[PDB]
Amino acid sequence: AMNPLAQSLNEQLQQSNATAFAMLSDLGQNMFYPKGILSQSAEAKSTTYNATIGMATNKDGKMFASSLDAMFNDLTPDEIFPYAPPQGIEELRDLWQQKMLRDNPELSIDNMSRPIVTNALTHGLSLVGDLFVNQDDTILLPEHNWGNYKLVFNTRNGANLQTYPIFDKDGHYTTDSLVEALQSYNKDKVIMILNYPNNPTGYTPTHKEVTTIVEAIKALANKGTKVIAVVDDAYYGLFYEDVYTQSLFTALTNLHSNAILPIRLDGATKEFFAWGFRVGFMTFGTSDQTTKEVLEAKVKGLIRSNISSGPLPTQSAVKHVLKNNKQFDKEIEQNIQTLKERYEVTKEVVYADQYHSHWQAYDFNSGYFMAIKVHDVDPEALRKHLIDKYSIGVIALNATDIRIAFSCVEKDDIPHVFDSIAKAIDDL
Amino acid sequence: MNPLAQSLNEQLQQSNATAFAMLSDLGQNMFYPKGILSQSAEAKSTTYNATIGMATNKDGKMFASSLDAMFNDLTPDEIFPYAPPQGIEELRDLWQQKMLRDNPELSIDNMSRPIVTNALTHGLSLVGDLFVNQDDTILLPEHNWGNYKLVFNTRNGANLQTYPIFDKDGHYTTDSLVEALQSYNKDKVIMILNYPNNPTGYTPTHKEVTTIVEAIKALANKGTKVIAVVDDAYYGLFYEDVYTQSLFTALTNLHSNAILPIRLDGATKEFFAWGFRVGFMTFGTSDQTTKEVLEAKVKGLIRSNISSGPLPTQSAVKHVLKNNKQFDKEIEQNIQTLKERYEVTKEVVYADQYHSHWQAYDFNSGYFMAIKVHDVDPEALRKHLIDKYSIGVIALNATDIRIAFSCVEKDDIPHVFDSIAKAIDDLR
Ligand SMILES: [Mg+2]
Repeated sequence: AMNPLAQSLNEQLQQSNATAFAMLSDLGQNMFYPKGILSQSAEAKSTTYNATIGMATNKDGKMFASSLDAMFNDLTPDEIFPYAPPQGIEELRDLWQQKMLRDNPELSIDNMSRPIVTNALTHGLSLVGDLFVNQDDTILLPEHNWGNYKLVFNTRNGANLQTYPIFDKDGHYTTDSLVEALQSYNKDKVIMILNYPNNPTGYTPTHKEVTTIVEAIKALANKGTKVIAVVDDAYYGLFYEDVYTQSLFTALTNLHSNAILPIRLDGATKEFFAWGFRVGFMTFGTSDQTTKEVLEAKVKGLIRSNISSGPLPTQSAVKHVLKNNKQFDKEIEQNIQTLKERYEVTKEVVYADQYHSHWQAYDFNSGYFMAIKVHDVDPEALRKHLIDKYSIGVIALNATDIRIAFSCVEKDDIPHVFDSIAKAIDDL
Repeated sequence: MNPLAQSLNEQLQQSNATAFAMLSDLGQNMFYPKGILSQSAEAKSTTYNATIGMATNKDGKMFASSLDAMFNDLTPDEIFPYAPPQGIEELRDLWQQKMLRDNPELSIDNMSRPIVTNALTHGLSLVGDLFVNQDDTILLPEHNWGNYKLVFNTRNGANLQTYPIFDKDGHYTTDSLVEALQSYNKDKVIMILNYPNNPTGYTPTHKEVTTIVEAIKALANKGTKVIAVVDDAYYGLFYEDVYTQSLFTALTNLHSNAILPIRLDGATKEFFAWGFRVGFMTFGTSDQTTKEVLEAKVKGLIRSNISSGPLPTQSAVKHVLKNNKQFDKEIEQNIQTLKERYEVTKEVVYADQYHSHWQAYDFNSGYFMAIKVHDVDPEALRKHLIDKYSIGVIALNATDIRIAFSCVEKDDIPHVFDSIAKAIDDLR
């Protein structure tokens, strides 16, 4: 019961990129983007009297309530009320690609698809699940990770999560355990999640470390394992030290292996301080035109059959600020500088000699968060005590670790927060 | 299966075994995580909340003034932060209030609190996730929206079974639905009820709704579990004396545990806000446990798919629900415009001069009407209308075309149908 259109797409992808086809889930194979009506509706645009549009319109555009239109500035009614395409507003796709190219000097436009707009990064992850993750596939990811990966990939998609450490005994970042995991990996397919800056540790690797990671992934690919390399760039750009500042997507795409499919998920969510906008992007690392076209068709079908399309007003808002808007650039830079100064205070406080008996920080240099391994006490007992007595909210990640978001603590408040954590530990 | 899902399932089984029996495999496995989310809500009343995955300062969330400048009347905390996965709680309340106002025979005790979705398609997708197994059957009219197939067949692997809703003479009939329900031979069905209809613009009378819901009750009592999806995309766009409550109300008032009504409605068409992506999902049940378990599972489904929906458009819909006087008048005017176009369409479609050209399917609502064209192929007609007459219409099937008066000014409608008649004569 596969649609002829899906079969057509599959055959084209098989001829041009058999490994990419082999990576598709069952849903991935069955998906396509329907013609018929869209083509009919498209053909109607050349007519004086277009009676095909499923929206209320009149002589000068869409019908709308002026009272709703009044809640926006700088956007035309056509940038607010109509449907966005399932793939997102085409201009936005262009402008976001331009931004990526600016941020990633070593990335070539020929080596990627045009970014497709998603309902932010979670939707991107869900789309990866739809398109490439079968029940009982394996997700390979650090033991320090975002809890929603499990709900997306295990609970929704039926995959297994296999974890590997990314910090050693002394709380310092290490690639050794990833390399060991890749060397022992015994299946013909893996989906890897790479999230740097990291939630929950706020670590971004050095170029040295990135090289090691991507060379290790290439070695796995060459052993006969197909690698879907999901690059979760939620905190991209929030870099406070001399680290690798391109996306790992670029490093991975520049390997030029047909057995590795890099997928970049990025967006406005944290980069543009726009969490509720729900504007993100999905980009494939491939130089093959057919692959680009078939994957775009399938993603369009996946989006159409899930949410139809994303929010036009917030897509339009993001589109506008991408057009070399120097004021917006400065505002983002200011905001990131605030985070960097908070990071700097956090570094000075967390590594002070007086707290060496209280915790061991995991390396951090980016993002929103850092984590500490609390000594001789339960992180859960510590958390509730901090809420009850000190009026401080922290996250207990696991049996040993606490996460603190310096993203929501003012610079002047940070020493108090950490000193209160140390006192709270000493209490128990 | 996660322990939390097992917990929810056991509670549902004890309180509403049939509702549990309706769940898909995904539906059974879903839950809403505690862990890190629970820890965050416990710290909401802390002075220093360092658990939030956002950037904040003393004033509230951090943001770019250039983006904030694109909105009026909304505060930044109504624009930039995350919405909850279930939607802004105030919006849920206000929409429920609207539903109650629109549906006098609906009791607040007999429904869940509406959950916000990314408009109605997301609602349909969620029904698919939660209740549709591969090879389940969707029972729906043969006149239907093409995306139902992509959502339920292509994405979810269900079969569509159609039944006619118009007789020989283009007149609406419940006879074929009753016949279909009497012969239906499986233990589960997912029905889709879409009135006003796409593509025919028909809404049934009180009389007809009674027949429909009595027939569905009879099927339920034979031992078939009925998920009754009420697609209210065009709700409120009523131009004749028809049933003006949602069919959700009629179905909920049956009080059968073997029928689970699910209402999908939203701002999309009701508020002339297609690109906003604000819709709602409501369950027809009087059982508190059912309400809580289904909400938990839907939250998990949303969290693992899109995370959350767009805050700015949710906040906008909230605002026009609260500050409503002017907005309500503007919407009323737009609907009056649609009514007048309908009235012209009726006057013209049934004029004697066109008796040989087509047979209209009954219509009284929404955006569209359909005609059965005499003696000519709709596709050939559609192409010829574009080429010679500069008229754009949709060819639905082997005999019918759809005309959207939603996008044709009142004074141009007679010309459109004049040209359709002329084009038909050209081809026969
Ligand atoms: Mg999958």
